[PDB]
Amino acid sequence: SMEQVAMELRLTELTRLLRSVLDQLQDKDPARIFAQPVSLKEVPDYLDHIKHPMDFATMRKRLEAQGYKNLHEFEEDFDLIIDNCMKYNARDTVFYRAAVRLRDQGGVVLRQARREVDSIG
Repeated sequence: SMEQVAMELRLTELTRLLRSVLDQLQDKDPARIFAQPVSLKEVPDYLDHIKHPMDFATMRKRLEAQGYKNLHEFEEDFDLIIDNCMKYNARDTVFYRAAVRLRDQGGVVLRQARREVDSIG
């Protein structure tokens, strides 16, 4: 149908905007601490601690398959990155501190993303 096409064009455009959001959030991680999945070879107990691992490469795969239907779903995944780290790692670690800074800096990007998603529809 023509309606299915219109819906698909909207999804494509959301995917465009979320790709720009993702790039901006990932720039707030210049140490690349959140770039890839935590290695189960190097942290063999990780899944005993963290039930839903997440990272920027995994988000990118979902994004490029157009697997985010709305901004809420994308934000859920970004929040998993932060929250998983702040639980597994102690306050006095470079990892925890990186997550706090990513959360704080990302907030600004996400605030305007929500306005743009609503505004453009």
